[PDB]
Amino acid sequence: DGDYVEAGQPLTRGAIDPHQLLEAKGPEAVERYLVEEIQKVYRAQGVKLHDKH
Amino acid sequence: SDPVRQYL
Amino acid sequence: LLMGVTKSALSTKSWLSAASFQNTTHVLTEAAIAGKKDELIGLKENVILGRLIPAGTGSDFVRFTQVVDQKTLKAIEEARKEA
Amino acid sequence: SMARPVSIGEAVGIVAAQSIGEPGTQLTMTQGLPRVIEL
Amino acid sequence: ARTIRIPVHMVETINKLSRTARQLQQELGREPTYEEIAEAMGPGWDAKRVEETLKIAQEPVSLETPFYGDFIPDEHLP
Amino acid sequence: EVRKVRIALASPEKIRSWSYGEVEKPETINYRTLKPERDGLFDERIFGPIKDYECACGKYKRQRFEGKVCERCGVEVTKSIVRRYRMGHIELATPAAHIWFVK
Amino acid sequence: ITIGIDDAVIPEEKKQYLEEADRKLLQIEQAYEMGFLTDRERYDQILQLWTETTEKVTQAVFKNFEENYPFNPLYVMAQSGARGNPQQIRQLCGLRGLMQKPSGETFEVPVRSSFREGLTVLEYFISSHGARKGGADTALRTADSGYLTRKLVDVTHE
Amino acid sequence: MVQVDGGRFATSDLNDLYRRLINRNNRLKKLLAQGAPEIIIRNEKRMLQEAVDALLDNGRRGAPVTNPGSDRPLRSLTDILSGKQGRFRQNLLGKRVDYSGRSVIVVGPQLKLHQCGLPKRMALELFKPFLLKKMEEKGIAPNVKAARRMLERQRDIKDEVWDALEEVIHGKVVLLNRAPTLHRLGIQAFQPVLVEGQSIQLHPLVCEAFNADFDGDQMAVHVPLSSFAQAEARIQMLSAHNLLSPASGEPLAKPSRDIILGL
Amino acid sequence: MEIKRFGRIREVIPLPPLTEIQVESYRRALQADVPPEKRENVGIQAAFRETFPIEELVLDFLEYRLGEPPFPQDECREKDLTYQAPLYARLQLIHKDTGLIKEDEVFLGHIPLMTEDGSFIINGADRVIVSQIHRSPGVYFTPDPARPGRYIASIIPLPKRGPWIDLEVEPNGVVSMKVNKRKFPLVLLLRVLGYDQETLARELGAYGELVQGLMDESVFAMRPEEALIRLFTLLRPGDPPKRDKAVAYVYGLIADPRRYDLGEAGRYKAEEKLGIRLSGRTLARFEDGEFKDEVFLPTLRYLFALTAGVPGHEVDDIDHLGNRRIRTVGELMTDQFRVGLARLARGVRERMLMGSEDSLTPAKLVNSRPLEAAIREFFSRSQLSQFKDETNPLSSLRHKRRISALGPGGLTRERAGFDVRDVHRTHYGRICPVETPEGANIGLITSLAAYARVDELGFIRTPYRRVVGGVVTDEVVYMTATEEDRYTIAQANTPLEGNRIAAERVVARRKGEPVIVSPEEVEFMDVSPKQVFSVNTNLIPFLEHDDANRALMGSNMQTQAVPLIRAQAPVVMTGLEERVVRDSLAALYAEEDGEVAKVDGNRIVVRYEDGRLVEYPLRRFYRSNQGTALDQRPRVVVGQRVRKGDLLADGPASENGFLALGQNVLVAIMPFDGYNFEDAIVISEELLKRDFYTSIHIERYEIEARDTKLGPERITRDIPHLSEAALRDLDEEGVVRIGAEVKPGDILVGRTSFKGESEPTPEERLLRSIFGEKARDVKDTSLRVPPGEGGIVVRTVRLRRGDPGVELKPGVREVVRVYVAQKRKLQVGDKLANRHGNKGVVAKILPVEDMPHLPDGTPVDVILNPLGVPSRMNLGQILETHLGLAGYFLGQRYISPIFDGAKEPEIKELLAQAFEVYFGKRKGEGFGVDKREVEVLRRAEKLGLVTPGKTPEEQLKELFLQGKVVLYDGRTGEPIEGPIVVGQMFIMKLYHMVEDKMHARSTGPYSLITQQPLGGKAQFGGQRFGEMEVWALEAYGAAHTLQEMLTLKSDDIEGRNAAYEAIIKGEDVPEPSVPESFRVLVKELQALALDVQTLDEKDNPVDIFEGLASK
Amino acid sequence: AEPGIDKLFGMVDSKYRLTVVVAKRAQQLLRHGFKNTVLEPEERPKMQTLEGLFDDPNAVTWAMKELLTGRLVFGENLVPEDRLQKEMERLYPV
DNA sequence: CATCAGAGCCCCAAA
DNA sequence: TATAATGGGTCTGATG
RNA sequence: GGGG
Ligand SMILES: [Mg+2]
Ligand SMILES: [Zn+2]
Repeated sequence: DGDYVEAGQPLTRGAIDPHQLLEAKGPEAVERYLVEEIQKVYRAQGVKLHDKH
Repeated sequence: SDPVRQYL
Repeated sequence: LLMGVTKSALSTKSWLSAASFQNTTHVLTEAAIAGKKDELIGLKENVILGRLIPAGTGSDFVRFTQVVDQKTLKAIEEARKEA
Repeated sequence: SMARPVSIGEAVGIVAAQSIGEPGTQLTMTQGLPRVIEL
Repeated sequence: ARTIRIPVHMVETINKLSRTARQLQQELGREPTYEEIAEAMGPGWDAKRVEETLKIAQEPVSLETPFYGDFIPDEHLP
Repeated sequence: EVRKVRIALASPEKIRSWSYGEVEKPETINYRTLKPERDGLFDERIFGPIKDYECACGKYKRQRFEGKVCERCGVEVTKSIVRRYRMGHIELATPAAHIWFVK
Repeated sequence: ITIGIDDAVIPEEKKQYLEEADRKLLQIEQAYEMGFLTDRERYDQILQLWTETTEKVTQAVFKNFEENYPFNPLYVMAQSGARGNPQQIRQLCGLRGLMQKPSGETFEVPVRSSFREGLTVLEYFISSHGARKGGADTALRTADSGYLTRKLVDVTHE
Repeated sequence: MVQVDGGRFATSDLNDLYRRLINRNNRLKKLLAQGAPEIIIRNEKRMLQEAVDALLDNGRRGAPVTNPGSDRPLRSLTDILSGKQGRFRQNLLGKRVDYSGRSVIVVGPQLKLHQCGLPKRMALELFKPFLLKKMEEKGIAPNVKAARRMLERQRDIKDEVWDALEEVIHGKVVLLNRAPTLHRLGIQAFQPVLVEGQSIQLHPLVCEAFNADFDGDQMAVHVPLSSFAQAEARIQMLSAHNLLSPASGEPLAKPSRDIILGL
Repeated sequence: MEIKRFGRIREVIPLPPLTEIQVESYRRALQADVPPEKRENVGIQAAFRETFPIEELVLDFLEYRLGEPPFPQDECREKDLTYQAPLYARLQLIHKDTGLIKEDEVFLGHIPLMTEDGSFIINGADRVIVSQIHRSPGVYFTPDPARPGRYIASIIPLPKRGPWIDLEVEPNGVVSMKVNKRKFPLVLLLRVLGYDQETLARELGAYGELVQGLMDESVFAMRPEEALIRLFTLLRPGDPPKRDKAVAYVYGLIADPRRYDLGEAGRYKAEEKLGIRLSGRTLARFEDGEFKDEVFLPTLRYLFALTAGVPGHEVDDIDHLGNRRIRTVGELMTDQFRVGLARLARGVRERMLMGSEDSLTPAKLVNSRPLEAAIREFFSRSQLSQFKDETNPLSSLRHKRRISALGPGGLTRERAGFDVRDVHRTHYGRICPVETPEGANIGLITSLAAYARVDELGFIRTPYRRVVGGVVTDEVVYMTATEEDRYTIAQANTPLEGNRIAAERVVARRKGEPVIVSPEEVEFMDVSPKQVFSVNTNLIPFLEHDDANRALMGSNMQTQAVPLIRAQAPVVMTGLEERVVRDSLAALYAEEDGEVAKVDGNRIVVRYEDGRLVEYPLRRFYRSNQGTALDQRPRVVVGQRVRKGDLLADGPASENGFLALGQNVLVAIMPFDGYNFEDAIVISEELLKRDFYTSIHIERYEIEARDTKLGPERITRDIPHLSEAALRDLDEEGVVRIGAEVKPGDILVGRTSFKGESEPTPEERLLRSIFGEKARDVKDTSLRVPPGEGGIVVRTVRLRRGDPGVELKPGVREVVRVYVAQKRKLQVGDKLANRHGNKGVVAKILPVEDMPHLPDGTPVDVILNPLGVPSRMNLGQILETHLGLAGYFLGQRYISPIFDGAKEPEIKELLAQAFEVYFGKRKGEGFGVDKREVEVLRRAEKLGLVTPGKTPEEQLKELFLQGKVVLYDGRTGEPIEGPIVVGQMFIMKLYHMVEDKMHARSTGPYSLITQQPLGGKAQFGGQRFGEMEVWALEAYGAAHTLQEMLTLKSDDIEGRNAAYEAIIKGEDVPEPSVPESFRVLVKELQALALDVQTLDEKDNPVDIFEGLASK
Repeated sequence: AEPGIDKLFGMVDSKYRLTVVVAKRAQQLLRHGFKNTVLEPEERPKMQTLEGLFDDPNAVTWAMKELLTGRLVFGENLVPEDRLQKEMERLYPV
């Protein structure tokens, strides 16, 4: 309660809609989210996949 | 939408 | 704008690329109406035409490289020294 | 694949797609691939 | 009705062979041989002309029949 | 050298520019001779010779005759490869809408 | 290096860990027939118990190998990364574990046997629902991976 | 419209979609000249439309037209162009190819990293044109067309023929491919080592990239023709030149199974 | 030899006739061995009693009869004919205006007959009709997924005999009805039955939310006929609500036992679920003047009371094996028979109102054709009519007990999800949980459990023994998955002191779920562990020690065991290897007691006790569908006293009556220099010496000589432009002699054909006139051996137009068939496997001197790799080897029942006895212990295998009890540093052999339109370089290698011709031109009115047709 | 691995320019029957026939060996196209 | 809330 | 060529 | 319908 949020910071838990993120926080924010959120899946399986791909 | 039924 | 890979794949400049992917008719009707010229920039475009792809040995950066020995490079140097 | 600066002409895009796709078969548990597709 | 157009009188004869052969089959308990058909067809009909009439009465098969065309080698171009 | 590949709409005029003849009959090939029926879907009069450098009725049968159209049968003497390249056309009584642009 | 049936060394600590579970299990069934615990509470307590038991015998399987049989073929093939992982080795020597119902929820009764001791038909059958579900899943999924790879080649090829 | 073995005829579907249209067009030209009523002409014009639409994209609107006595929709122009079985994907982005074969793969522990075991029987057909020219140049036959007659009966083939093939394949590589090709290392170049027998011999270290074991897997062989194709295969696609994964950067050719067990 | 057998479970009833699911279904469908009066109204009969009578003149059906087959089974296989029977039908044409009756027996064509083993011969090829599994007809209540609180009622009838009807209760509180994708208040339909608002509150009445939420007033204000005309308009926009056009359509849709049919099972199900009696297999009827209801209100009453909490109301599990039923061969065929009988009835009504309404016999009023077609169609084009799998006797036996959920009336590969492929708790005892494909079809194709039997309604039943109090009866009871769910069923191995349950706590099931219960509460006990699995799965010894994923592969690979000439049954069996040979009918037994008269390689003769001398001829070396050689060898000698059911001849893959899919080889589990790597297998060259893993294979080559408009083809010996060396093995006529070795390129049948206007082109005429000879009329078109084929000619068959009893298809003169055999030894590439899922390709064949041998000089046969065991988790092969080790020295074979076999103690006891034979002879034969055996023992001691401080004898025995032995490297003589597991294993040679798969092409056939190479080895095809392989070359940046793949090596007609001429001349390949498949793309776009243009950089069009397309 | 591949990758800025150089030079040799080779007889690649040691027919093998020596110069715009095809057809007849 | 377009690769024998 | 005959027989996601 |  009474905390300080960024424009585009999750308030509920769960996945973020990247289109709501693009409008709120912009291109770089979305590109960061997509790369990290995808990598979270491959790392879980034990797949070393370089980010640049 | 059915040619036979239309002509009939 | 943010598009998924399918919508982004179909929205590309090359109709040869998009037609060969998905929604073949939709891609072709809108292309024909607009009289789209495909510049053959990507790889699928050149694979459909059977051209040397613009990558690897095909890249324009390395495709024109010439080879010549010194016993020959210097044999053509003198014939082009006087007239 | 060579631990050195990439050569000009490398079909980077295609490599990136094969790199992301090949591990795809072994993705169990949106949780798992479905989540990769959702992104 | 035929992808290979047949003169309307020849169609009449092809149909006639058909109605005749079915008649025979229905009073023989089996499919009639070419001889039995030439017999019923009447005078001027030998087994040879029954066979030849069926040979030209054969309608073409589709190349896209699940594909059947994939197994046909092109003989024309060297 | 090829460098671009344009795609656009063919006018009825151009669709006739390509065409080598009008297919007037639904006939395919002759049931006796197995040869292409006249003004049918496989007529050599239109789409070209079936045999390399030879007209239908065999009047001209060699490459000493290239581009000549036989007067008895009306078939050009050229490479029979053109049967893959030569367009024909059907002149419609009334116009019909191209379904791709409707649906 | 060979594989003999005796190389699936059943750790002596197994009998104990089962006994401790059969009694910790009999206490959570008191609370259930005594009304203390609800049905959701019972199921969740039992499942936490046996996954915890499973970890205890997998430790025991590997500790028994390292301390006593450091050159046991199964241990050596797993340790070196030549073949097998802890959970497969656990199924050869310790116990099979808990198996899935067709729906997706766990069975409350676990397969107590290992492949060395040999499963009962009902143990063998209960485990069939899980195997079959993984094969179906592996099949319907291979299709979507391929489709995904094609979209990716198609968006990046240039 | 071609005659098959059995003398029977096999015809493309497009002809029956054209005959459909030409009948309806011709009957319309006749119905117009004969001044038929409105209800008749409009019914004919509708059918003419519906014939044009079965020819360009059969099934899109209304019922798909079908040859009688079979529920198979006829193969319209659209159907030919599109889908996985369509023209683009099945014939332009991927073709079948000459100078290629497949066979069962078998482990070849004795192979150098850049090598594979290629059955001499496969190598003969795959390099057949090369083998003819070499046979004429040595003298094992007098003209290339006689040499091809020699290799046509398995008995007529002599011993010096197999020594000619060895001269032929010298220094040149062949491509090995296992399906599915999930990444570029599904195709790798190899110096072929001629072997008796039927099976292809694979190097144990390349089995991980191919995901090939020996429970029955087969692999495709491909012969790079041109000097350019040979140069690309030997420099860029040689197994020994591709040791690190392109995705992670980690080693791909690396000890596994028995190799690790021994060490 | 001695056959020790383990197991303490006493199996009462034995396995049922394993092919009855086929044999019984069809015999019941046909009833040819039943006198017409006595026929029940089912199958073929029921079809006739549904299509007839025909109401115009009224034609009627009296009886049918089946004749005797025109040709014997062997003669149908031989002549490519269908083994079938003539079908006649006695009909009578009753003129419903005069009363005239002309009767006659009309020929309706032939019906294919099922052979003794439950298979079919369609066009001389054996075929099997795979049973289908589908959702049972009946009423089903399933919960709404969009609306958690409400449910949905569904009324499913038999496939293509009625529409699916759904009764969703829309957001509004009156109940809706969705039929044929329309929707409308069920209120209107209910009025048509004659329902009055009082009978809704009176019959229903209890849910004023629903009983009274359904009754709407605008609908009730109209008579049963007034509403029947309202709904006929709510479902056919266009037809004019006539009161004889509405009662014709609706009656036929819902009340007519000719278009709508709840099956005989659908009746029972709906009766039980709703607790009513259904008079007919149909939802409504037309009685006394109007429509009387039967199902609509019972259903509605149930659906409502299950939006409360009313007893008995429960949703249905549509995957329960009480709600899914099997459609056997009889029902599958009868359904196509009912379809080809309704078309014949259509042509009857069309001839009955045009012709001569009084001049009509039944004969010229019935055209069989639409019935011959439908039947011929089910057997040749159906997805359930499969080319028979007769690789070995077990292949066909498994094929016939297979169950498919796909096909006409079932699912579709893409139409099926997770729910249908799951193992349902009710599969237990009915559908094997292991037997199923790996891959796309997983869970869609399955196998009938061993003791399972399909009942008359089509539900699978499994046997259970009755427990009363604590006494188990020998009484057996077959149950459906619905009956089963009412009982606590104990497990098969529950301890029994005689007929009493010996145990205080017994392991049971209650509605599939596992429960620990006391013997008081036990009602039924399992009959055996065999009743839970398939037949293949029941053939895997030590199954209880194997991972399911690997037991599946071992089940399926048995179907692929090629019959071997020295085949032998496994050393470790499960006790089914005899019933399988018996029921597959590949072997030959004694009909009654008697003595054997003569015995020969061709025939056996048996002087039976009845005096009658019977002569059984023996299938000798007949080609099967997959080309394995089916061959029956004699197993009795002249004068042998044979009792009833005694073995007279072994079938293929049979040894003295036991299934013999492979061989018992001496195996050694140990890495071997890499030739063992990743599942490959190493084998001793000794196996080829004693012709182990050698199998015969027969291939048939066929050629036609037909009439042409250019001349007649001729099967001559006079082939042009040839030499006598090429024709040396051809007879007078031009056919290769029986017994000749043919290799690739060899002529099998000489043939000539005339050429066309290809009548030698001048540069050819000039060549021939130079060489003296003159161009010949005909050309060589003979049948040659294809690449990689060959063998010994064993039979030739000539059939000509004109010879007696033969007539070919139109235009064909003669047809010749040449059968070539090849004795196939094992070779590098051939695939082997055991019953546990261990499969591998022979990678190396070592000479006997390199094989790892035992200390007494015995070399091993096979060298498997231990790395294939831990991850796979198929330890059954490990036990199989240990018990195989004992049997090697004791000279025994064991029967170890599934889940009830030999256990480790027992095995150790045999190994100890065996150690005496392996080592006991040694220590009296004048030999002590070996130096290197001691060295190995020094390392075994460090490995915790042996007890320190015991003599070498006690320590070797300790290793022997663990199955390990001392093993010497054959290349060095030094011992393998450790003791290695060695013993006998049963391994099969699988149908996948390199000789079948090796293929290579330089150039060959191209495809008609694309000009790309044909596919397939049979077409001498090219390999497909698909999308992913192009991606691979792109990723390598191999531009020129790819370009050559897309042009020169495929469809660049210019470049591909020019490339070849450069390579035979020694010139580097030319730069490619345009692929012909792109020109086809351009032209197919012009065909769509689209103008494609290839341009330069100055946007000026570039012609890729080289001027051949413009005028 | 190809003999000295690591040094060849060191000679070029992109690995694909190495393949182009090797391929074009390999073709320069095949068209001129190896007359233009910058190797001495002792350097010449050989293959062991049944008869004996003979020149390696594989021109690509030569191109690489020749490349390592340093007796080959490569680069974009060194000499006009056909000015080169003229004075090499002259120096080494076909 | 309806309509349309997608739904992995290569190989075999059959038809 | 002339009785009369007159209306048929799954599964998800994107876009209007 | 099998293979991987
Ligand atoms: Mg594999
Ligand atoms: Zn002419």
